[PDB]
Amino acid sequence: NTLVKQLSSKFGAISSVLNDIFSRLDPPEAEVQIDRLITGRLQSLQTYV
Amino acid sequence: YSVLYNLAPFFTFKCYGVSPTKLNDLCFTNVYADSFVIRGDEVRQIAPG
Repeated sequence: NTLVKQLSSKFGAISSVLNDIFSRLDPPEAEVQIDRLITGRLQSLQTYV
Repeated sequence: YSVLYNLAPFFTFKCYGVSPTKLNDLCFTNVYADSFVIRGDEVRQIAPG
């Protein structure tokens, strides 16, 4: 349940939905936002493991 | 937003939180416009924080 609920964290990004980020901004900021999101989710996965 | 380059472009045009590059496909709840006249030096003063 904690692993599922961790998906709703912005991790310093504008939003927690990748599609909104890709359809709202221009790539150069999109890569850094999704990189922050991916790093946070990978850290959560490693902790769970 | 496509029909805006009828007026001398070369216009300080800065978008915060969104990229205006062909991204007019976003639906907004209610859009507000505030217009006035300032000086050239104080243009940079118009920004968050």
